[PDB]
Amino acid sequence: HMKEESEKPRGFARGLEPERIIGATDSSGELMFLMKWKNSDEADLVPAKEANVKCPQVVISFYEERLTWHSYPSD
Amino acid sequence: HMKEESEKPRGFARGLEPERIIGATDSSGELMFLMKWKNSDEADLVPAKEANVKCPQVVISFYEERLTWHSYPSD
Amino acid sequence: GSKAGDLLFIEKVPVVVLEDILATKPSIAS
Repeated sequence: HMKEESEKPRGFARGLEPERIIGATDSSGELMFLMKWKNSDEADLVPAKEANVKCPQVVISFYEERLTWHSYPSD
Repeated sequence: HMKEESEKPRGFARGLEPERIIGATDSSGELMFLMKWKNSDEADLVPAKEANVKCPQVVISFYEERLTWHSYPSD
Repeated sequence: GSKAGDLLFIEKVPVVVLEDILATKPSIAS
């Protein structure tokens, strides 16, 4: 049904609080973050280029958690 | 010897161009991006919390290339 | 060992793990 009859954009359409990023998918040769919305149509595809400016903090933080370092080169 | 006698801070002390990230380690409870410097004392630990504001575009980009991806389920 | 305590740590190659966006969707009532 979507809130309000008036057409609304995609991610960060109005300015609703970001619940939490689900993940990311390299769609069309560009990483896209699926922004989860509490009230709005939860989960929406958004280009990395647009997402970074919208909220780099949430973006950078996301990777921070799902981060993993490779084996230490030095024997 | 370090450039200039005057004492200089750590990461992003003055504002030298970021060469390329080549390190990442979680300290007490925050990543410590190892920023590389062309002229300045190459390689320096910087708290993720502090680094994000310094240059999110740089950090976010670093993770993009350093993406391994888990495994797509579709049994 | 003041502020410049860090001297030796990890020098490998960072990697991030991601499962796409809707890759996994466990369901029993289906």
